[PDB]
Amino acid sequence: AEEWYFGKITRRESERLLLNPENPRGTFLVRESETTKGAYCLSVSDFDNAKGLNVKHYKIRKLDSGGFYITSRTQFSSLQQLVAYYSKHADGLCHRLTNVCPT
Amino acid sequence: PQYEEIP
Repeated sequence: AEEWYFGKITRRESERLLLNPENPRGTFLVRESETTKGAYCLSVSDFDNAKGLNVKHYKIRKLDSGGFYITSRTQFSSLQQLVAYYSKHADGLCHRLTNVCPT
Repeated sequence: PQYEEIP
């Protein structure tokens, strides 16, 4: 894990950090959720033409069986597993993860 | 705040 876990940072800062125009699309980081306490979040930068650079945020909910998920069909025992999976194939994500955000 | 959901 490590590289990509940014800790307790705000939605505002993650966007500030992901909207850097030299970041490739699919740059990401995992933070804590400001809105839902106990849940994390995956902030991916995307580039739609017309809207320009933007950031999609996905909430990673945890189950008491000890697994994380964004969707329920796919569950992971580990947030590092989740990152690995979404790096290999987007499978619903706006873009597969390609890059651990700089800092 | 809005969050994306996988469809």
